[PDB]
Amino acid sequence: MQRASRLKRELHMLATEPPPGITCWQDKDQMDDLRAQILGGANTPYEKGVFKLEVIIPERYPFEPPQIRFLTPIYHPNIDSAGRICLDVLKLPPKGAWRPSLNIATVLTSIQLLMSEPNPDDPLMADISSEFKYNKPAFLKNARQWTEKHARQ
Amino acid sequence: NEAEVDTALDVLLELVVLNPSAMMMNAVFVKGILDYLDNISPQQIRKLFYVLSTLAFSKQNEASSHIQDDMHLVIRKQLSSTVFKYKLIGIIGAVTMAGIMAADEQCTQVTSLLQLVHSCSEQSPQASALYYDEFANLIQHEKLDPKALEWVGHTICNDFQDAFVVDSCVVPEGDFPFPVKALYGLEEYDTQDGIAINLLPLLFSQDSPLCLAPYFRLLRLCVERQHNGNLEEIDGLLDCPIFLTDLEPGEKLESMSAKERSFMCSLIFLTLNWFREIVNAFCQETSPEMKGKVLTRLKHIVELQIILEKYLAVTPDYVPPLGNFDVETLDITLLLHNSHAFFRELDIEVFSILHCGLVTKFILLGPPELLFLLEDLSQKLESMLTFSHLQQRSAQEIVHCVFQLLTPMCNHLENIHNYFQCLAAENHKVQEYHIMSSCYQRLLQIFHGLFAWSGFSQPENQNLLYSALHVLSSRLKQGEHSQPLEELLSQSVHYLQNFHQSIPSFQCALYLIRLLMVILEKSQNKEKIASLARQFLCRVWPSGDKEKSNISNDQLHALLCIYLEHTESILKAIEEIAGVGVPE
Amino acid sequence: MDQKILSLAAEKTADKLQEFLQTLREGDLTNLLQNQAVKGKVAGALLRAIFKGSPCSEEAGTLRRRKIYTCCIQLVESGDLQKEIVSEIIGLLMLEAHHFPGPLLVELANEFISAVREGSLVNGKSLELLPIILTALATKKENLAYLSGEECKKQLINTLCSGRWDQQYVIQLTSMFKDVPLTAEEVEFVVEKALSMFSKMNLQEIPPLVYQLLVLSSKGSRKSVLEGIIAFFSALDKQHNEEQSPSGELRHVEGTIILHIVFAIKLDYELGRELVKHLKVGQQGDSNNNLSPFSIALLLSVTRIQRFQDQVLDLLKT
Repeated sequence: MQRASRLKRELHMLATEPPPGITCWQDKDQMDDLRAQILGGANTPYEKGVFKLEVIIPERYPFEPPQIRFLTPIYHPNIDSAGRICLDVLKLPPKGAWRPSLNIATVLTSIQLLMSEPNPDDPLMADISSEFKYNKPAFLKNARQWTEKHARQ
Repeated sequence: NEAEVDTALDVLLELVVLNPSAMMMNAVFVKGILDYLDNISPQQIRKLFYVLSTLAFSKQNEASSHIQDDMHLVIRKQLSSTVFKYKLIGIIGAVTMAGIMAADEQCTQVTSLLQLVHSCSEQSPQASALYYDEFANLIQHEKLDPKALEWVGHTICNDFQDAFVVDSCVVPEGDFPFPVKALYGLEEYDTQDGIAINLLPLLFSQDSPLCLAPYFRLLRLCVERQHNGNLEEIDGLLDCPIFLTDLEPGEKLESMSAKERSFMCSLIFLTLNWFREIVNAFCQETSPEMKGKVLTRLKHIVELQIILEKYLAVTPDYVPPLGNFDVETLDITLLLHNSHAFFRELDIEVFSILHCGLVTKFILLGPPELLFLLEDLSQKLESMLTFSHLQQRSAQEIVHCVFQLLTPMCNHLENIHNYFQCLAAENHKVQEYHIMSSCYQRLLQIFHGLFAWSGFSQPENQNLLYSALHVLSSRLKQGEHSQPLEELLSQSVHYLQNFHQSIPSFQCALYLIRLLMVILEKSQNKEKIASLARQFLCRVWPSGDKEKSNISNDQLHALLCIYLEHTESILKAIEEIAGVGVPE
Repeated sequence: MDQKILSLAAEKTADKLQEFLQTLREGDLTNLLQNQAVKGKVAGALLRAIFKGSPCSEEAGTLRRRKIYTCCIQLVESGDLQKEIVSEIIGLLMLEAHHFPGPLLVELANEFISAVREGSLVNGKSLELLPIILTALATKKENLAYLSGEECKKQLINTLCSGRWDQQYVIQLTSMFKDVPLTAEEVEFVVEKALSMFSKMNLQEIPPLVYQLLVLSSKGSRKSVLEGIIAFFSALDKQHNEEQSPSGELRHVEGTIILHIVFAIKLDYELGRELVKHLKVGQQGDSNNNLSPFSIALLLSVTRIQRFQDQVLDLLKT
């Protein structure tokens, strides 16, 4: 209800003026979930890759957070193989920081930011995190391989 | 204070049941309780955790599983204690939470916590004992998904049969000033076998064993949930010989109230607990050879009962301190002080055996096997209607199953005992006569406690009275269907009064007259009471030594408070008692 | 490397596990690091194997246990593992912390002391084990001489209190003293340190701090908690009035302080009496300088309890 209130505005908003390097539409297969695409950020190994994502809106959403996943997998410390997002903004209070002043565009901007700046503090992938911590070029190499293997046409 | 607390937590339970939702959002104060748990008793702690657990494990609110973590924290901290005071508390909390989250990550959390608990419990003996105990309690009470149970029970049986089961060698190694023997086996099981159990080498090595009984209970309950009631790989434990010293009554081993008297009294106490556990285990099973083995174990138990109350009359100071872990251990941390409190308390299905008909060896199931069953039911129903497993059962279902297993089944035992004492008075060896006299004393004691039950004051149990007193009227004649209350009273008392030819002792005489009194209060009719109490005052009551110890003082005080009151002319009855008091 | 130790532990203790433990002497660090990297259940299994195969009756296992203790201490904070593994490690360590002598646990206490003083403790979860160690020290009658374990505990806690704390880590510092068996001066120095820490705090941090200060005040240490909070907020409101010569935030604080002080005196029917006795101007009749706006607000939020009501409302009147 307020779900649909947020949704009807965010639909047109993300269709017309989405964030930079981000797009999103009503998932043409689902029509209840949404299909997002984050274009590979510059100064990253994820360049030359259009990372698809599934976005689930819970029914109480301005109050709940969304639930995003990377459909196009990513070799990231904080994003696991499945595409989970261990981010505070997708979590509730004091655990996380979700509130309705944020929205789909804000969290997608946060994800695009994370893709350029991995979080060494909240790792889903502890070994990729240690690699990004100490051996930067190996991490960047494996990430660019992962990008050109899957994310490229 | 106490009652406040009690009631309050009752209420909270009612409230969460009433509406979990609204409570959910005031959960925070509930969590905030946990900083004040100094003043609470463990029974209260049990329900408290029940509360918090059922609160946490509502699937609709797992986002605020913060309380799950907080609980796991406090579990950890109170567990991590040299001091038993906090350790037991943690234990309890843990087990309760486990049972409550029990409705596959669910199973992983379950087994993780469980093995954690087991590890925390293991080294302290009473801790692990309690752990098994309450796990057994949880499992009998809850029908939970058997994954961690089929996981654990295959390890429990192996650890049991390597910790206690030993090859049937008569004397094991070890320095004993006590001749060790594979004793008290039922002897249908061949002695030269594998299955036999180590007791005295374990208790002397102490200066695992104490928890043996509840550990077997858990073994029983896990195999009874897997095989669904079958005890196929345990029949050897019903009948194996036990590694015991000479349990001959040691009157020659007197002037010996040192630590060895403690060893012997505690040893007899522990094997008594062991056999109590065995009879709790093999009661519900219907196999007749296993029933007859249970009969042999019942007589073994009453034999070791008389041996233990002897061994505690030897020295009255040497307490073998092992109470049940629910209510008794906190008050700390002559034969009657241990008979109900110290010893392991037994299961309500144990009375599936006394259905069998009496036999007589003085005149011609055993009479002493039935004496022990009835003596168990007597202490059980005076405890309940005035015990861990039995307290969870409401007293109504207790008196219900008593109406089925006693009243239509022990009517034949009371009639065979009427025929026994009629033949005994006609003749008028002695131990058979007195075991039958005490069997009859316990029968009428059970009847008195049965029909002195205050639940019959309530109106819904009058249908059970119209069934029970009608099946009593059925003993004089059948067909009098749908009788009046007072007529069924008249038939029941006309049935029970005729045993005033058979009653050998006076404790049985006072239980029979006060049984007639409590059935007769339901109703002019005071003439039957006065005349029948006068008949019992005027009968012989042959004077054995313990038979006249059954003529204790407050007993006659109660009999004469009945007779001199209910007799119509109380003052002329007093004149009669005075007239007959002079020629004594 | 692990499955051999699993097979050694599968049957019996201190006959083959010790023998293998005397093969692999170093490299437990990297072993446990790849262990937590791949699967933490294997780390728990290794820990069980280690503590069964390294009893502390023999003194070689005591040093393996001290090394691996320091290893887990550093990695659990620094090495960001999963949560369940971390909880498991902490539980295991708190379990096996009892099987030690005095001085080994005293040096573990000094480890944590120097660490919280200077060591940037990344998460501070390791402190959960500390009060277990203080408990084992208090209870262990294996007497020392530097003296009883309880007295070395007094020494270490006096050291910690007289020492400096972290801004972030005072919550957990006092959360530890929550469950300890303490005496008067123990709890006194705890609350005095946490008290003087107030002057270096954000204000959203004070409410649960005072909550925990009071649930610990419950032991014996009632008066001084309130007296200090009073003097603190008195000077605070004076300073704010002189600024006037974040008002809404300041109000929002004071309210929740008083709410939590209400629950406190709700649970303690004596707390309010000392509160009163601290405050009553009519010792003979001369005005004390103890009272304040916030003081009075606390009293009036209190009077809605059924016992103190009329008492307070008489006091204020006179």
